[PDB]
Amino acid sequence: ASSAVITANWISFLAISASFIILLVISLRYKGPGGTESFYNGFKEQNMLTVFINLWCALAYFAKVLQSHSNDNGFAPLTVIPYVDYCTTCPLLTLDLLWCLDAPYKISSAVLVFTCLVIAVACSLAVAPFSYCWFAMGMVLFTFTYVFILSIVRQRLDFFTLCARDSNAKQSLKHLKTAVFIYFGIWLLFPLLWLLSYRAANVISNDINHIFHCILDVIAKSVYGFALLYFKMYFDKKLI
Amino acid sequence: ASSAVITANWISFLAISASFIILLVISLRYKGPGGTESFYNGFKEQNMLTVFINLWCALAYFAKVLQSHSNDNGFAPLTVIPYVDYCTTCPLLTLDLLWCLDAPYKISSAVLVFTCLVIAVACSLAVAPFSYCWFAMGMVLFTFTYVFILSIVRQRLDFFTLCARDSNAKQSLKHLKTAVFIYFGIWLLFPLLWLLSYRAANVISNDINHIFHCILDVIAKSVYGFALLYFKMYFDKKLI
Amino acid sequence: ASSAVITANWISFLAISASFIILLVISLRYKGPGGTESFYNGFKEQNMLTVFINLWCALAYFAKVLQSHSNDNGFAPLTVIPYVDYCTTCPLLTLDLLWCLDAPYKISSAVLVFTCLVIAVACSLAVAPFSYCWFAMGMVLFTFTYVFILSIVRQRLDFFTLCARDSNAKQSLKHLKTAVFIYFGIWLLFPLLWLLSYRAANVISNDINHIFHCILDVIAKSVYGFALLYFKMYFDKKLI
Ligand SMILES: *C/C=C(C)/C=C/C=C(C)/C=C/C1=C(C)CCCC1(C)C
Ligand SMILES: *C/C=C(C)/C=C/C=C(C)/C=C/C1=C(C)CCCC1(C)C
Ligand SMILES: *C/C=C(C)/C=C/C=C(C)/C=C/C1=C(C)CCCC1(C)C
Repeated sequence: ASSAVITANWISFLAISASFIILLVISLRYKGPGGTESFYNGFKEQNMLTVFINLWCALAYFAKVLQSHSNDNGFAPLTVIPYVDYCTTCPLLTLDLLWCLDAPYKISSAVLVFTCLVIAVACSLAVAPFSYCWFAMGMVLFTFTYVFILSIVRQRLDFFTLCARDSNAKQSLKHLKTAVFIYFGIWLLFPLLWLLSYRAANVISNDINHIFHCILDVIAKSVYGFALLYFKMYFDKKLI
Repeated sequence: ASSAVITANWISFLAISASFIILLVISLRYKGPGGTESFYNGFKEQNMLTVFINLWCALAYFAKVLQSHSNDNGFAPLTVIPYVDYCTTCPLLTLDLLWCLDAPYKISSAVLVFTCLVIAVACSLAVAPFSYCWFAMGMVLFTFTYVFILSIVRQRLDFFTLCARDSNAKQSLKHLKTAVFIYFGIWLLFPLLWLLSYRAANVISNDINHIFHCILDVIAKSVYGFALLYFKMYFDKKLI
Repeated sequence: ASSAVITANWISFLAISASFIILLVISLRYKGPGGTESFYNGFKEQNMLTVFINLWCALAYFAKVLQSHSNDNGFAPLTVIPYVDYCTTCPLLTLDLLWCLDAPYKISSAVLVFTCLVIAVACSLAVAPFSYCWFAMGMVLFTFTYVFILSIVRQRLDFFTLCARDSNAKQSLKHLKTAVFIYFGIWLLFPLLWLLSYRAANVISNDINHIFHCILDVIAKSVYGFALLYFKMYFDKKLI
């Protein structure tokens, strides 16, 4: 691979590894809002989802780094077949988002995201013009899923803001809004990147697409999980 | 493919898509027995299983439609490898059946169905005479699973009928019996179709086998889910 | 295959099949500590995990037996790709271990074991020297997971021993300690077997590695599940 590609892969792998190790340490050392439960997150494993996500992401990028130094394909599921790592991760991200917010249809939303990602995987491994049909079907399903998840997220954000008066509550709400903006705005770029890649309109080269994918992953995973975590720890739920 | 095959694929895809969209609309608009919960199914995601099943089925058939118009294989998992779509769907159907009935060993029954379907997948990709051994092992496992699930279903049906006196309760019980008959009688045809296909006794041609599979899927998914849904909404549980 | 390989495969398959059928019969006939619940394990499906594990293991070995009598590869997922059967089974074993002990991070520990096994699968299908890097990463992850799971297991064993005074309680504690020793000591042999196989230091031939793998599987599944089961049935929890 090119110098830029290998450098971006190494930087992304190191960033996600550091983020995974910090998140795991914070989760293990977290003692709950009361500061008395030794294994608060042990009996509430959903709070660990973020951590696992990062770990998986890190592993994927690790494979990429190996593929960056060898002429032969590395771990095919995480390097060869596109969007499989996303198939594994994004549903967990949606489940965590709708769990911290106590939103309805968390499992349904996660399954919809997984189905959209599998449709995208089929589209990326298809041949035109059938690839166009697969992309159109995925686009309709993702539009429906996006509208549904926004409607739930907006209604939970309004509910949370209605009963948030403490300064710490306001700071946690700002972090939650930042995480929500990262989740919604950034996710819309992935379809734009696919439609702008060598597939369909070929304008952006492979290297720039890969670097943009790496940057979007790093942001929307590391910063997203950190913000979610700031919000979960520093937002009193009993204010409901 | 032949005109009959493509016509059957299109009809099945349209029927399952319409069934998925109607079931999703009904589930989203359903407000619970009391008619006061805005997200009754949101906090009870098992009631959405049916919907997801149909959606997945629809997607599978969509792939078939694409494979029906191209000389190259489409989405291999849903078109090339047989029974993989069934591997994904049937365990969910069993889980939903044993959940609406509040039956024991729902997860165990789903795992048994998944194991039987994986054994069938191995059998379909094997070479004789090892295919015969795989089929025999799958037949013993499926016989055990069928006897166990019938025994649970019959005992829950007797329990439900013991305390069902309302006219609406009787109508819901009739729909539940129709769904149970569809689940049990129709499922016995799939092994008969496999034993009658080009594998083992080659009497029925590929096209007729495909059309019969499409009809059985459409019935035992669309009508089955509609009946289950009639039963879940229009059967007061508090009569226990 | 050689006479020794086929004999070991047949013996392992028969042992695991007999163990699965005895465990399933005991679980179905078990009526709970009170001896009044007809479906005690039906509403507590975690107690069935062991059974399912054995069944899956049995199926895997069945495939091996077929591969032992044909020049062509059998069910590739359970015979060709190494550690995939382990990917399916070991996480369930860890989940069951941490569930019977009411240990924290049971799902987290299961996901860590699954990630370690997937890393091992990637390592076994890699090419040197990238295989060495994959093995090193898997070794660090497994060391962390081993230390974490030991720390949880030791703390739950101390907790259980603190309030175990009955003779039957002592007998169940002895069986639990035997199961824990099987889980910890035996698992350390698998990495030693991999490091001693044709990969890395080639000293032990393939046949001896296969026989050792079969013996370790048989012990650490059949005897492990039987001990876990002796402990779950014959240990009064109300003594907490
Ligand atoms: C950490 C990585 C994440 C959250 C990746 C998310 C990716 C998507 C939401 C992708 C969506 C796509 C479509 C809606 C259309 C088809 C192309 C995709 C896969 C880019
Ligand atoms: C919606 C589709 C469904 C419910 C399909 C179900 C299929 C089966 C129950 C198939 C069973 C089989 C056997 C018991 C023996 C081996 C051959 C099979 C796969 C047809
Ligand atoms: C029933 C079979 C079981 C429990 C198998 C367990 C296997 C392991 C814990 C294997 C671990 C390995 C490593 C930690 C390093 C890489 C090589 C492995 C897969 C042998």
